[PDB]
Amino acid sequence: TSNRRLQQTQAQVDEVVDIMRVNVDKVLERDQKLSELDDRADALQAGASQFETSAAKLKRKYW
Amino acid sequence: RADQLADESLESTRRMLQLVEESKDAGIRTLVMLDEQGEQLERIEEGMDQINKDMKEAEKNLTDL
Amino acid sequence: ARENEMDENLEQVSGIIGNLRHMALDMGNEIDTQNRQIDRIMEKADSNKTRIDEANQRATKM
Amino acid sequence: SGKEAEAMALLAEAERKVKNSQSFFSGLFGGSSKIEEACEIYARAANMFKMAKNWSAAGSAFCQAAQLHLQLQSKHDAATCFVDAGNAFKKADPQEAINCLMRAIEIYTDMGRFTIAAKHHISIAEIYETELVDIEKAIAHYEQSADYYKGEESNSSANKCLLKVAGYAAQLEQYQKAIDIYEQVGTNAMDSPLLKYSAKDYFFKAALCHFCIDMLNAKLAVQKYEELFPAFSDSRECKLMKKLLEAHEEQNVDSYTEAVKEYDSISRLDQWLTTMLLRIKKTIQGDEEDLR
Amino acid sequence: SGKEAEAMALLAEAERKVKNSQSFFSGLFGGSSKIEEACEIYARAANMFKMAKNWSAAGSAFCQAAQLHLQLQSKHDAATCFVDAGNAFKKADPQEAINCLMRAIEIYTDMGRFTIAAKHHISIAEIYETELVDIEKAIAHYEQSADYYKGEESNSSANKCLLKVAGYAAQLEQYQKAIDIYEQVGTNAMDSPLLKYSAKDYFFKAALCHFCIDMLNAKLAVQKYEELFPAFSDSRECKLMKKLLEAHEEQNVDSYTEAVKEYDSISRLDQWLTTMLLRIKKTIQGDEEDLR
Amino acid sequence: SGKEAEAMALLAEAERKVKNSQSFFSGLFGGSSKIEEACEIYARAANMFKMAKNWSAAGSAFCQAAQLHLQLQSKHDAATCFVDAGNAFKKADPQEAINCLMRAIEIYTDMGRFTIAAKHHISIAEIYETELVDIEKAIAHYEQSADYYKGEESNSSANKCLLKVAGYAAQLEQYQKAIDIYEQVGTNAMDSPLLKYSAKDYFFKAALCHFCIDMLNAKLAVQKYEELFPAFSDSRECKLMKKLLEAHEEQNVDSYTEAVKEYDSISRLDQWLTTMLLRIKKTIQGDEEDLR
Amino acid sequence: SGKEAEAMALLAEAERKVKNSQSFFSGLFGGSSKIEEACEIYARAANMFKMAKNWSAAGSAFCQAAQLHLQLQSKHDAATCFVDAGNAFKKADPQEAINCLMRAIEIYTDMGRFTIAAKHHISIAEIYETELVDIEKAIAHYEQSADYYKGEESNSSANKCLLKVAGYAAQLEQYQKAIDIYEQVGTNAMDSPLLKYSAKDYFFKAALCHFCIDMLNAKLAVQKYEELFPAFSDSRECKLMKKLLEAHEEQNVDSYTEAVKEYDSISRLDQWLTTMLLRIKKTIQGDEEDLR
Amino acid sequence: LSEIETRHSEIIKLENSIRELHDMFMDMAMLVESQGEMIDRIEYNVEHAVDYVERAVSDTKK
Repeated sequence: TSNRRLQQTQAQVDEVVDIMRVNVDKVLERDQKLSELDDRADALQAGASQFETSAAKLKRKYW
Repeated sequence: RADQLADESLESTRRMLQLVEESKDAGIRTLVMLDEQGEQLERIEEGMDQINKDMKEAEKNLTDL
Repeated sequence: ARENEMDENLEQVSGIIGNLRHMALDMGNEIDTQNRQIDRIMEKADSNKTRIDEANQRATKM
Repeated sequence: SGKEAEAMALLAEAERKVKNSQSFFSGLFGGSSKIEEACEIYARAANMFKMAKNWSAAGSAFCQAAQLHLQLQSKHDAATCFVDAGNAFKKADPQEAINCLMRAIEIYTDMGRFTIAAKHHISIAEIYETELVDIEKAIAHYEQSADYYKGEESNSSANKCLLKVAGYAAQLEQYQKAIDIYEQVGTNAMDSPLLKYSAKDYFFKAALCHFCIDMLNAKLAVQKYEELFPAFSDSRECKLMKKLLEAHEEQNVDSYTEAVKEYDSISRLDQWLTTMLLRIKKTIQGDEEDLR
Repeated sequence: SGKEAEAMALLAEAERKVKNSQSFFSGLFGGSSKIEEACEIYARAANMFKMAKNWSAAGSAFCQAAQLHLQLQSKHDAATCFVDAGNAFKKADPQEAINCLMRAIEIYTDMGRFTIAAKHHISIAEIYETELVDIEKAIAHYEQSADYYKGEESNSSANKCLLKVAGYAAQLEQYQKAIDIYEQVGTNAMDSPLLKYSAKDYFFKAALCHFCIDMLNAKLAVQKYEELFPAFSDSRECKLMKKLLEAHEEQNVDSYTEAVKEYDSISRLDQWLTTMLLRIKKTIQGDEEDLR
Repeated sequence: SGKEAEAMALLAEAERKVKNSQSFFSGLFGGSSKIEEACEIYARAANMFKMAKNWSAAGSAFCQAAQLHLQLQSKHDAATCFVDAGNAFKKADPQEAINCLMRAIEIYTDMGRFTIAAKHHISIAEIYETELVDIEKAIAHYEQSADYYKGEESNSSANKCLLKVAGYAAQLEQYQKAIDIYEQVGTNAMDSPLLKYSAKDYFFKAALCHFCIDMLNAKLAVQKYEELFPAFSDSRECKLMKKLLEAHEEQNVDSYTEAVKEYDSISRLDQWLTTMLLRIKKTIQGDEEDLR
Repeated sequence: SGKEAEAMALLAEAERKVKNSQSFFSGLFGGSSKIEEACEIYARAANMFKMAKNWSAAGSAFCQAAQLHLQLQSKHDAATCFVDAGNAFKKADPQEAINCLMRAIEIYTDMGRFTIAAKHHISIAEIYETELVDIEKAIAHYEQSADYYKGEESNSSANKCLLKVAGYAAQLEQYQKAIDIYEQVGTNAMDSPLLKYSAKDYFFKAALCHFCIDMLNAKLAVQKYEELFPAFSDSRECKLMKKLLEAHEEQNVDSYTEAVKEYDSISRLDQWLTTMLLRIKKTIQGDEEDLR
Repeated sequence: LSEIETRHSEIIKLENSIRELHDMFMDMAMLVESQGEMIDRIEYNVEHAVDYVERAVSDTKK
């Protein structure tokens, strides 16, 4: 309503940036945590798809 | 100049909220999207377990192999 | 009507930022829960690869 | 692309798996299978087309490879390559895309996973929105998919499906259906700390759905019912837009565009919300010709 | 739903697994099991009800299937389908929901995972908040669950559990319990760069918990103790609300609603914070009748 | 580092796997393999260099270990340790980094996963941007990688790749290529609720790409075509920057820096956008010497 | 807790695995192991203490169970339960916590995963910050851990480690070390669209590290070097705080608190930044006693 | 003059502040969706490898 109630908001948007100055760090790290979890959980498939296949290859003398 | 400044301040304060009502709907978009990823992250945690335990018994059965 | 709406916008602007921090504060918290939640998935999907990699040769030579 | 269509699709990808020894033989072996050998050599065969960007000939080789595991009666090993045809035919004939994905669903139904099935019920509905434009068929796919998410407890991710089945039903004049979805979303939105400030966006769409031909006169009975639970959704001016719109509904129909002129400036409305107001703007001119 | 209740629940899902050859036989085999065959055919049987949306008959088939693996004494294969009944009976009889989930916990206890157990101790407490409204039973489930999160080092996700056990204890007149949780959260909140600007929201609830019948007179002794560590939580006006409320506590009781009129406008208070002020507003009228 | 280069790389990591019994023997066994024993003892051998931070000698042991599974003709078990050399040689000779990652791609091509391949096509392009600075080679890697993301339906993550192939093509004077990418991003950006307020950033780059030597005179024909779909991108002043720049293009060339003086203050421009305006600022002085 | 300390820790959890048949026997079997039976019955034994909240007796049973797989020479199966003791002894004797986690590292070193190792090098450093307060030992753990993240390409998550090793080195008077970390973070921060507006926070700490006893006179040579690359970090008033602080460094030492009075109001400084200014405020009084 | 020239030239500092704030959300709301597809290609990728082990766990105990 004047200069003083502006400087409420002027300090308040300064908090929102800061708060978000923390927030861009946390949202960044999980980016690279998943993009490396891509290679873990897809080698997990080709580790498991190769596995059974070798256990489809292990079903001998079953009779 | 004085009247103009007020006029300038009008198109200032108009685009001021129009920058910051604009910041709100992206603020609410991430909150819908982040919480939606929570149950994306929930299925992987539950899945990993069954992704491990059912899979895990097969390691115990290796003595049969 | 000029200095009125400057107030009447900065009244409703401060009616947004008192909410806009609010909603951005949970966003600063909701990620923190998920960073722990990926972290449970992280080492376990690291273990589940290592267990199967032990078991592959125990199904390859078998 | 990539050394002459990837060796002209590997010279038809090793002579189209022919000389498979009839692909059926019971003389020597009675307990063996060359069909299992025919899996990888014909799944690799489909893979070479995507290097050559021949998606039409790609999924045609996935489906028989998907038929091959169905011939070997391994269930899951067929399903994950039907979808590799369904992902293939999206940049191809979409009618072949949707039914191959539809054939992929019934394997996942009796498998034990509806999450995968509900993911493809919205993937088949993505095709109905973009290429084969048939909206009411996509309605039954979203409505089926949201039943799977509610069956698997994901009440948050159900809504992102369940909004669009209410979204497309709005312009298809199926309001009294869609007016319940926005109500049951918003009633289940105010109760949570997450989605609380999003909840006022839903009830504004919900009150907007009270404009069939009826209950614009009982708009007061709408908004008093919208007063009831969520404390005017803490009295956002988006609902105050409707409040001045109530007394607008009788007279001064030129102020309709004036009412949104002070709203489209402060918040750029989208093409959904534009048409829904414009169809009201057609009906409010019936009050104009009544005044004459 | 889905071709006549999914073939009327698959015509009772293949004659209710009968002709299992007594489901017990020691003549031919002494080292085999048809019980393992009875697992999938009866776990698929429970799955067909969720297509027909018969959740009451769904989990009744999960529990015997969960009893099946318990009959086969296989660890890690009974527990994951107790919860599939516990997820089933939520849109059904909730007393059958909570104890089947309760039976699912003790398998996960001696398994090696408390994260899974603490997830269901709040899932059983979700039922106590919504359908079978019994608050103090939910208190012991949240308080037990937070012990598991602290045992597994997740101090961040412990609090989201541990707030609600302090939240519901507030209106249950268990302040001196709950006044320590908000203190130990906020003391462990100011020390981190995360949660630092959230920490002022806790101490305002914590000072609000100093209004049992006592220590509203020693509110100065509260807030000087709240002065002590976090530098007035960098002096937010939310604590300045309490500062003018201190001198309010003696006289001019009509200014209580005036004090929140300048606060509910700037920040829309919720139904928790409304009642906690209103119960103070009842007790502050005891100072009004003392003045007479 | 870590007890004398980790025991001086474990004293060359157990005598460089020698005494492998020729690493080939057909006398005793015809159906066994000491090569499989030579996998882990030589993959652990590469691992000890990263403790000693000898990345140049690290990946040299990964590649023969990657050759070892290729010798054993297990496909995927070789691929995941080529990349462990490719991750190793980044803080080493980058030409050995890029081709070992390039050898890792063709295993993932015929494997069934292009997501892993497109991740490394941008990883090899990360090396071309930082150490072996060769921009137009990185163009063909990004352009190939975006073809994989579009083939695997990830239209969102395709753009983060596809922007940079349009980004680096801008200063390489390949505008008419890059002018289509920013158009096809922005046309596919306005249609979504996500990326809608990001879309105005793209068309400003897209109209900026209409400054080859040509169509700065037809800038009006640019912006009327940019008027056409997205309603001036709800008329952001970033496009109004271009609007005053249109009449600027004839006379008063000193106002170019004045036009960005009122724009760099309100929004700090980056080094990409600086040079693109500056190369226009060179061409606009051709209009200055025409005026003489 | 939970039925009398979980049956008084299950009556010492099945008589402390005794009657293991000597836990060693070569008469009947030469190719079998009861040690593998002793794994689960003694890993479940450690699990029962966490239900009874006896963490001191919990990890004592994990370590011999971790010794048991080391006795069976299965590497990874021992490592994941050392950390279950390391997670156990955190609410116990921390010196037993840190070395058991330290014993868990060397298994993960030669395993092929440094991500898991770098996660525990900061977990062991969490104990050095909170309970066994020894800061310079935690410095070598963070500095070792950041070497693992840089070795595994995670340049973003390396910094969150690498800030704290520069953070604690600041009050330990190791400036010229720590002044390079904030420089190499901020130089590698301005080049990205992410972290760009965070980068001005680092250089303000970096210029603050130029106050050993020296280069406060050459603060102009600091800030002109800080002028050089990032265009005054687009001239934030946080650097303008340093600009008026330059002429402050000669005379009028009372204006130091006045300079932060206009800065702590607009931005509440933390206890790190408070002490670093206060230690300058001690050294600036040496200029006051020189003036006398 | 000076009663608003002092004031309005400080209002421009507020709009110069929110412009720093506005570009950070749109980059963040880009980045969450940019992560929101990596979280999809884990999801059904896990749902693959669950079944390959589920096909394994029935066969291995035989």
